[PDB]
Amino acid sequence: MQKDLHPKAVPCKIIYQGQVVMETMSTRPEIHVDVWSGVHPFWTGEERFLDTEGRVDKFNKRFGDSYRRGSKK
Amino acid sequence: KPSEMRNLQATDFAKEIDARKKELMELRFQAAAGQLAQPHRVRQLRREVAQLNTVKAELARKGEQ
Amino acid sequence: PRPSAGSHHNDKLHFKKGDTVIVLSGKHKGQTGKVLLALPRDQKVVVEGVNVITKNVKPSMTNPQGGQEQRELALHASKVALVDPETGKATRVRKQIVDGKKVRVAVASGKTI
Amino acid sequence: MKRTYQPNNRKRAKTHGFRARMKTKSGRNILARRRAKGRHQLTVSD
Amino acid sequence: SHYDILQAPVISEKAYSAMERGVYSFWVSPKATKTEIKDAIQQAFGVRVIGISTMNVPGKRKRVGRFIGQRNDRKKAIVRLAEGQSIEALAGQ
RNA sequence: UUCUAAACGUUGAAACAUGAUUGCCCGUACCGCAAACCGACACAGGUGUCCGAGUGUCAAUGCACUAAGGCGCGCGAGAGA
RNA sequence: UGCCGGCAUGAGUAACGAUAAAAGAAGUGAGAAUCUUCUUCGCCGUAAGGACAAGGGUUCCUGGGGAAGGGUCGUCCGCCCAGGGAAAGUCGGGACCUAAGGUGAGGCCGAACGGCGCAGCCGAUGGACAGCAGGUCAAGAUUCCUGCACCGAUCAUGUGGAGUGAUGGAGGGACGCAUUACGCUAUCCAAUGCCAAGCUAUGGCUAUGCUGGUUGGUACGCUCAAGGGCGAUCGGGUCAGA
RNA sequence: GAGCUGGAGAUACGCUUUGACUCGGGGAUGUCCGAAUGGGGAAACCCACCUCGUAAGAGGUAUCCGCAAGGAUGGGAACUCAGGGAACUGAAACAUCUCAGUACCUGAAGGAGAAGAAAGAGAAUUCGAUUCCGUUAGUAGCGGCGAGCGAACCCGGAUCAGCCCAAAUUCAACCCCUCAAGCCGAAGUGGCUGGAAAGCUACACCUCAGAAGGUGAGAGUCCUGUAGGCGAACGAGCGGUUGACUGUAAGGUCGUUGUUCGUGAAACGAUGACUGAAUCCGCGCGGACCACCGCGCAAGGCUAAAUACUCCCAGUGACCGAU
Repeated sequence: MQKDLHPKAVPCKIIYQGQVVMETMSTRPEIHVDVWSGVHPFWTGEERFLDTEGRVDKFNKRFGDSYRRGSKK
Repeated sequence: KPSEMRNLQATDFAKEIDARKKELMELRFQAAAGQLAQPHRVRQLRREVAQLNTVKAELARKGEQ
Repeated sequence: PRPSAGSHHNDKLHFKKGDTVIVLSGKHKGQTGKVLLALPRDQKVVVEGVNVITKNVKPSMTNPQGGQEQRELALHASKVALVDPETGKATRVRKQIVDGKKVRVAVASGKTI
Repeated sequence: MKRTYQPNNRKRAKTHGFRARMKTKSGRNILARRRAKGRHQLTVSD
Repeated sequence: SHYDILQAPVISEKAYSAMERGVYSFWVSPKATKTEIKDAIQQAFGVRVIGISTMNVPGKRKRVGRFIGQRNDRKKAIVRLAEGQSIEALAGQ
């Protein structure tokens, strides 16, 4: 709700569960971790169909400078 | 009554309610109303303008469209 | 409720107002069934069959007397119906004259009233 | 002295009283967690 | 309308015992206020009303041993009536 | 009762005296620091608000008793090892 | 050593509840000790009074019957049964303002749910009466009878003869603690002040020995302001209370 | 159908045989709350402000998207995913793990959405559109190398059907055809112990229709079903020729999730910052790479049919029996 980025976003997956110094060599490792996270982009923008305020993204402005909807600022 | 206003729009029945439904409420009372008389001549003529205000908002809807 | 009726007889027996019949099923066999109104949807019927005895009190109302005639019991139809004669041949057949309200013609040995 | 509750239920109106599960959308299903979810009537109007 | 509020008496023993000067007690509708209950009792019956009252009185029908059975709310409208409309016979004693 | 802009405003808009006129539905009855409201029940539990006669007594709401008022409380007698 | 349903036995003993006295005449009838008409007793009476606060919702009544309940029971209940009883322009909600906090389209951000917040509504006990005492049945009262206050109110005439519309800054309603008295009656107390219903073999007195009973706001006065703060016609805010 | 409106079946009151009494379908008075939303906002309750108007009172007030109206958001018992994410247990305890992506949260629409026509599976030098179960393979692998999870190679049917971003659908006549009120539906009786016995006995009739059942003792000749077939006004419902429309514009490295693969002796979904090359006999991989073959080509979706579901309407089962 004017929270997540208008584009496509990242959240709703992503966990961890890595080890601690041991990657197949001398002694079979334990485990030690098994938890949650998530990712989000950034700001800066102008206009596209349906104005409200602005959230945009990161990897959504770089080449995101063609598929407009009516702007020229 | 009867079904005579199936062909009469001109506000005459406008005060038709004032007829029997004026002092039959004075016969709808307790005692000296009708226990052994003709008890039925109350809400047996109280649908006198009810179920008759149908096709009155589905017929009388004749305004101009 | 006082389970009597005999409403487990199923409402399709045709009977109405005004008719002359006999009886069976026992108890009497000497009783010309007749007149009556019947009660579709749960039916009461006694005719002069069973001579009850059921004294009502005698308050200060109007009754003061008792009686000993005309009163409820049980036993619906299923005795001896139809046939001006007495037995054999059904009757539920009806002229192609509509008027189900009182269609009149019965079976071969039937009557039209 | 003070019991553990006592009368006056304002926080069972505009919070947890009939129509107060919209303020908390995922409470609407909670409101609907004993009506459109399983048998039984409700618990706010006896 | 001019009549579609007026509805029934009140019948009491201390009515025309305490309700003789002219005052009655009516039997209105759940609709309180007062900008209807009056001109109802104002027409071809030669009786005029003013000084209306309106009160309340609930119901209470706790009958079965358990508790299943109750209310009816309902109201009434006392009024007043000064010198100007006595009786000349009608339907009330 | 403290102050007005567009506009409103010159013969009428409002503040004045007066006859006339108004505050709508709900409670306004019961016990109420109360065996009847919460303690599994009419169990010797329970906290707010207003008055609060009296002589006597430094004051005294401690302390005796009558108002008004509440009242013998969910019992009764004997013999009372 | 289960679970419910019923019968159990602890057994007829312990116990009837705070040990804060009661007898009786008489109503009634089914007999009456705890009802009722009542003279005597005593416990509380800053109470175990009456009203307001929460509550129970059917308490209160016209009363009515034991199946059962009030841990005796009973002709008492607020058990159970129909009806009756809390009459509004000013005591009560809102609309006129508000601290915790909740919420608030846009928005500040969050994986969604959402958290929160600008213009806001709420949320309170809260700022807001301009009548007091009498006449009231079965129960209700400042709404019902009487002398009585009107805040702004519904129209129109008569000094005004011309003013006025927003969130307001005002003066101020915006009060912390404690002391001292410089004020005060209802209410209370001095009763023979006013008028007396009248007095007891008690012994004793009939008279300065004696039961009891007698004001209220609307109103306003060098016989109500006891007591606390100086008032007005000329010029300007060397630039904002948008 | 002609009679009486559900349990305190309610006595009464009242209406009949060209429509009282029950009703089939297309509509309507529709109170406070539900999205309900004038405001208050603790379901049954208090306010402004404009249209109306015999002095009273009648027409209504809330956000989002083509924006200037309007259209939509409500509550849902099991069907797909997605944001979604632990966990007691086991390994005889015991962080990789099994549960798994499971409990729960949140978003969507139809009662169908979900994969489903492609830079493809296979492997003799074959085969096309997803899924399910049938058989394999319970194989290969995985793996504190531990319990354990577990495809592809050969198989069945429902189905073995076309096209999408820059060079069909909408009202209707007719309809095989469904939906409740409803229409008829068969064919003999006497006597006893006794409640009329369908038990003892006696004979005919009914037959494509002889399942449950009510009327005091199990009845085909008392009756409702079953075989034979019908029903309009309203509409859907599976529709058949056609009228008002026009049916052909990214690989990769490092850190990792999945997949059977706990990740390492392996390409393949994709992300955290970096590379937008190839650009056609060029390009994607056969489980890293060399050599040769095999097939498919940036680029966006539709695909009904079965697989998996179970609110309702007939009918159906070697169950219970009203703790």
